[PDB]
Amino acid sequence: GPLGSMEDFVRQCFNPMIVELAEKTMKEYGEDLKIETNKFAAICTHLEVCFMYSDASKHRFEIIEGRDRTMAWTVVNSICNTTGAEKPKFLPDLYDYKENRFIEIGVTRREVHIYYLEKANKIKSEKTHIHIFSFTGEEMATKADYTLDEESRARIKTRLFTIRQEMASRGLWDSFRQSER
Ligand SMILES: O=C(O)/C(O)=C/C(=O)C1(Cc2ccc(Cl)cc2)CCN(Cc2ccccc2)CC1
Ligand SMILES: [Mn+2]
Ligand SMILES: [Mn+2]
Repeated sequence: GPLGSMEDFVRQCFNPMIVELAEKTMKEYGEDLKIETNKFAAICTHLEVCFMYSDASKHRFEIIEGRDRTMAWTVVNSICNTTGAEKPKFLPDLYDYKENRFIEIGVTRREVHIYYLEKANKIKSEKTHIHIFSFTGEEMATKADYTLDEESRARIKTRLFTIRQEMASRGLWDSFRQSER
């Protein structure tokens, strides 16, 4: 069985805007994508989940992820000052104008409950809502409030399953799955 290149997979299967944003994220944080290829794929995946989440209800969410860090904080600060929402310690992924809170989206190859608990421990912010997706279709969310309806979330999970499946088809999944953290 031939083993493909992860960089090849990423460029072939993600939208080039997502790829470009992922590249900029890596360069901004001092990482070489040509070595950290699995991480590159993870960043693309996470970005795409954030975009899909926002697109599940247009005009409802402000996107924070994918912006350069300074701009991301500028947007967070502006939202806080405008809405009175409390300022988070760490950069979140979205702001929910409807439920009036920031959202952290996690995408993991690990056990969802543990991943959730780790994120919730690190945020140190009872404000930011946490929503975790795994590639296995499992999910976990703050207060068992999943924000979006089953169909939107099904769309996200299906995309994740498709990614995992294409990766396994190229022999990329075994390494990707265990390179996390
Ligand atoms: O873990 C996430 O899903 C995620 O969005 C993390 C982040 O946005 C970082 C912000 C952050 C958010 C939450 C937590 Cl618990 C710790 C850090 C900022 C640099 N960011 C780069 C980055 C963005 C997305 C995916 C991986 C890395 C990482 C730290
Ligand atoms: Mn983020
Ligand atoms: Mn996130």
